[PDB]
Amino acid sequence: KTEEGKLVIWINGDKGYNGLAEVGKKFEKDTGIKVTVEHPDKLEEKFPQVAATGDGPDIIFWAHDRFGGYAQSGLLAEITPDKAFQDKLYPFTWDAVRYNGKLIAYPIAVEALSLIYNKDLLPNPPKTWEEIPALDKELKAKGKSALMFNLQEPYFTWPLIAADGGYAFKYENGKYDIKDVGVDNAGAKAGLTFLVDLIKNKHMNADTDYSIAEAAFNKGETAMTINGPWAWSNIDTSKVNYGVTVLPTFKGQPSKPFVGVLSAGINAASPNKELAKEFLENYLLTDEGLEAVNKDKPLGAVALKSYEEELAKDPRIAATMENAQKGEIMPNIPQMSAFWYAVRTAVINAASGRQTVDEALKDAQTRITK
Repeated sequence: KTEEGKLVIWINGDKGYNGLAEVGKKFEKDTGIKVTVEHPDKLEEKFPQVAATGDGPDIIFWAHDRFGGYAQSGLLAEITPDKAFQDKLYPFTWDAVRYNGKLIAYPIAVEALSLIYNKDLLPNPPKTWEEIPALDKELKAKGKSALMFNLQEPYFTWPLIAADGGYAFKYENGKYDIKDVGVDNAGAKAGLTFLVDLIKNKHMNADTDYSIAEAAFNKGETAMTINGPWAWSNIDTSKVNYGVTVLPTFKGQPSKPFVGVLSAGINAASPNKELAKEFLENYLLTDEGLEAVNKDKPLGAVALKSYEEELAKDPRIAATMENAQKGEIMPNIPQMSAFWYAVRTAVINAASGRQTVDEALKDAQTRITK
């Protein structure tokens, strides 16, 4: 047999020392556990680098996107096939970090987006953004707008442009692969087109940055935004009284949200599965593990179906999962850089009138895929 008396856990959430340390203590008091939790910046690069020299006892917790990649070439130990293990979780939060009858980790955070309504000093529309011209027109009359938010990001802005019908990659049983890229479709155009309409007459310019746009809502002269447990985890002074709703409609379709799985997997190759497999299985599946973290946790996030229910208590998660599953999960290849650069260029290509967006970006597909 192989028994030890140490437990290392890597997490980049900034918390969970009381519960993680308190639990392992319990394992120690019975006969063999000492758990440590580190929260560095290179955690991801460090982990695979340390993993390779001589780390051993020590797990890693971070988004699935790079864990996907690292999983392929980086340093994740693609767990083996089980029955009740995968059969005991739910289809959405576990499907985010799931491969063709495979999976290299457990998720613990759902990134998504919901509609928030301003009450006290902000009257919102019933179902269409189309009201902006009208409702914003009224705001203009004084000095404000109905809706304020970012001004150049994918994930969220991407989702809208996705409304009509431009998906990222083509997911087909196997994988998007590469030769099927349908982002730059009539819907991406049509979608960004309606966006261009907004900026075309009211917004006019489009240099409001994340930090600057942040300042805009900071003063609070807008009566509506679309956000969720992903871009704004630590909500700012945005009127205590606010509603929490599902995203709105657009050209007969819902915006495509980017899917986020914050998950801690067991190494690349196989790190003492006996100790980690039992505790994780016997504690994480307890209100002590799952809920001790949760308390440490902030608000939006995840950690196993049962705890999904307890955690679900908050209106955030329910919406967070609803969108997380009905959207696009970041691929699993290094080519993603080709798009971010192409779409950001193309986007800027459409906003200044010097264009060649369809082509620059379309051809981009040709390049990124060929």
